[PDB]
Amino acid sequence: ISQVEAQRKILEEAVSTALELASGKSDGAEVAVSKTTGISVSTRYGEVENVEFNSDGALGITVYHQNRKGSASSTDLSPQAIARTVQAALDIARYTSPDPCAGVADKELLAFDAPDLDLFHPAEVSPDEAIELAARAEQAALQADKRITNTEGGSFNSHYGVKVFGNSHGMLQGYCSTRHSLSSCVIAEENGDMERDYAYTIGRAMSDLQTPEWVGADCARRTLSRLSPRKLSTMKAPVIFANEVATGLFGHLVGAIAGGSVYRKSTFLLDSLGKQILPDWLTIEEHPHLLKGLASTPFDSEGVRTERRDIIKDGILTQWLLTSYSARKLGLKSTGHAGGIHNWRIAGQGLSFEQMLKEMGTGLVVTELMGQGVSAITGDYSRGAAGFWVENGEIQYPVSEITIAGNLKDMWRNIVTVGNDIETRSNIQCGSVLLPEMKIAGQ
Amino acid sequence: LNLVSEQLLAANGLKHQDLFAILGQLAERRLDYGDLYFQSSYHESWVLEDRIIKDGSYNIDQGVGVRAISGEKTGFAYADQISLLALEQSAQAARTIVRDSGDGKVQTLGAVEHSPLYTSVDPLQSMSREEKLDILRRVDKVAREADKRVQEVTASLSGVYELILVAATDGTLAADVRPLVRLSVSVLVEEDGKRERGASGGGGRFGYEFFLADLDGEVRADAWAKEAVRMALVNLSAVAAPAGTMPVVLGAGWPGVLLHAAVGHGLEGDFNRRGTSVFSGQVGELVASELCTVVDDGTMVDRRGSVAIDDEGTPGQYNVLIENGILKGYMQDKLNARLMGMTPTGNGRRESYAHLPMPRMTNTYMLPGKSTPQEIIESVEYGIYAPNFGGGQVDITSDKFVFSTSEAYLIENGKVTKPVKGATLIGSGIETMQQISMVGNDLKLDNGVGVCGKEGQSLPVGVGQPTLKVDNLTVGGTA
Amino acid sequence: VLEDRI
Ligand code: NA
Ligand code: NA
Ligand SMILES: [Zn+2]
Repeated sequence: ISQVEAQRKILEEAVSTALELASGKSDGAEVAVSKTTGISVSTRYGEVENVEFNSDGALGITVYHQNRKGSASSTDLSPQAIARTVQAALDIARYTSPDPCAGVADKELLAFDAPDLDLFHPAEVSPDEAIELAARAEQAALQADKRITNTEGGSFNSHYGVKVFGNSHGMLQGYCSTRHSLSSCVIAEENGDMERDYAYTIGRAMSDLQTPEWVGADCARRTLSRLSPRKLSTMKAPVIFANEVATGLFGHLVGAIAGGSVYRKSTFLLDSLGKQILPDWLTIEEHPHLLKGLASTPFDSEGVRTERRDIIKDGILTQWLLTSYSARKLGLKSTGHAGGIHNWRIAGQGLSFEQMLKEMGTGLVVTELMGQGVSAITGDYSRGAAGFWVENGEIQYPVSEITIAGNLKDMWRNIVTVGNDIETRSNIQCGSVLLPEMKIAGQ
Repeated sequence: LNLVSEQLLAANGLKHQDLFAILGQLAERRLDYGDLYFQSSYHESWVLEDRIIKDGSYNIDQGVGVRAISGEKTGFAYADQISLLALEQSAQAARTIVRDSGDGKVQTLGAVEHSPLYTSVDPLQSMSREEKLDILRRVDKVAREADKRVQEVTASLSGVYELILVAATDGTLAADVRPLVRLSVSVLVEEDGKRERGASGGGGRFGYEFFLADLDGEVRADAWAKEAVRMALVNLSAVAAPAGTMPVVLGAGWPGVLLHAAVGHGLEGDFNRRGTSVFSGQVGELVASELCTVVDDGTMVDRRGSVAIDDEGTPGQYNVLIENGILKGYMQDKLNARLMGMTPTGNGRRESYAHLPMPRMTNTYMLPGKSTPQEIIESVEYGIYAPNFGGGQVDITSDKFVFSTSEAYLIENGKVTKPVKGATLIGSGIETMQQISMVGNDLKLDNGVGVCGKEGQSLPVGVGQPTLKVDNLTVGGTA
Repeated sequence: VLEDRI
């Protein structure tokens, strides 16, 4: 707490120095600084493997003159280094072209008095204490079953951060945060076939984490479930996205409704504002000010206030996700989305995962996806998959070496239900999702 | 070495004897190895969009990274500055990996020569600012003139100038001066309310003058601007791809990223030392068709993927990994080479001073065979021709890879026919290599575009191959 | 994760 307070003072001063140096030679300027400190450790077969001490720092500035922009950055925060960085950005802005949508965020939208969201819960964890937590998690996994014949280790991370933002409208605000995580990953074998899986826990406070023994048990359960998979034959069938990949399915919406995509006409949802793109019972709630939230933030990367909004309400797309620049291109105002989204919440419609298997009856559950395979401009979707085949409402065997393909427009509009089995370790939080049909490629 | 030593050591108040002292602090503990890694870098970018020079940036970083190694174990600490105090603080944290005392016997520091693979001239200073921006302006003009359906063009120029120096307990003392430039082009086309995109570009380890040099009778930047438009128009016309298992003909160049995934990562020494790769213990076995010879080659003059020295000071090498189907060996760093009873190969790479090195690729490619590309296409009754790819992913434990096409066509009765939409291909790595039944006489490498990610560390790489045939592969279309 | 791209 004393180390972080010393860092915060240094960072606030660096921001103020950079803005004052820019002020006489520019119409506007934005400055961001950060410092992250902590430890990362790994184990192999319960013994220390790596011990890494982390210490990272950064200053960036953007300046504006005659609507021309220029940017520069440095990891050195000495007064002379800051002076050189400011001069470099000013020099660039002599040669870029006037662009009226560029500039500091609107004064009326800035978080001059930003809220305290309680993101900072420090722990004094020694390297040896960190190693023992990783070793306990890995050991619990390795001891679960004799088919576990190799390992990719235990891992523990604990870090604290400080961020300060300022601009030429007179905003200067900063906040501190912490993140701790514990994981393990092991390898099982059956008849020459090797499979690997992992488990983890994450939170802002150490006392929010699952035990090392819970992590190893979950790791082993997941890994053993993958053994002896089948490659399905080519077919059309219903598909459940298990909770852990259902969050990514909604995640593709972010790029499709980003202002940057909209003004460039590079999204398949260009003509969908105010239209029903999802089932009429589905609402996606954004909550940027949740205390301790994994993706909570008191202001965006341009200093703009963040707000409670229903991005989707009863299936209808209510707004774009805008920054200062994209808002100006569209004749609108920033929505506080510079740097991304800030905690999405989608409620379940009453069924457990088991009840969802029974409703589907026969079909595919996907638990892991690989590759890119999503077109921003058309919505076309084609990704590699692993999971389980389901028949008579029961899991029959694992599957792999298959793809699932369709189009996001059709997939989102025709969702059957969303489960109560909510994944709670991510930015976007939802349960498992049932779709009526996708094309499965295989044998 | 003398030039880099003056910039990284002398200018920061450091001498050769300070290196002795800090290596000695590490060697107070029972270690197999320790090293000091020094780096400075300068990055610039310029972006054209909406017919104007929209943006520019200038980014600086510098620092030192210090490792202490005992068998399987590494202690590591680093700082965003180069100074004696930063070295002492980093060494004293790193060495805590082992408590036991060592004998203190380090090897005397001593540099040796290596072959030069690229210029030491700074690309950021060697061309004027207006000449750089004229490259982007020309790309904009040529793309828009190529077809009336072109509505948007984004063109970017990027440059890096990097100095590195490494000193180790085994006596290694070495330095590199590393330039890297890149031109990227993206276009949007529109017709009757339908829109699609296309992209081109490349570069390597040299100045920006490369982009104004000749490519087959035209200025290189013009050729690439036209290629992004061609790509976008193919995509605009493309129909649904078929679904299922069928023959696939892969084009020369960047489609070599599938080799990089299906076998390259599988032959990195860290996975094989631990026993987690499907290729572990298989040296001397048939892991691919007898038509296949695959190399990793760090020695290629001027290439994006090359390494005059790697980040541990080992000069780049031509390494034969698979020869006529038979597995010959693995790519190494110093740690994994020792543990496997093998030798360094020139594959010890790190993203920066703030990251650990590990075994990593350089330029990975398949040698040419006897078939013509025409003969390969003519051999397929029904399948896909894929001359260009985007990106993808591999799981080396289960031996599964997944890559997405960026330009693809049906083959019907031995002829290329309809363009088809982007599809993801999936298969097993070893099974796929055993299914390669024809290898073309037309080897090329990518234009200088490759990025490889492993353990969160991104590196510049190259890939290549001739045209080749995979007899059965799963195609993730909808039709 | 092992990811490769242009
Ligand atoms: Na001013
Ligand atoms: Na040589
Ligand atoms: Zn790679």
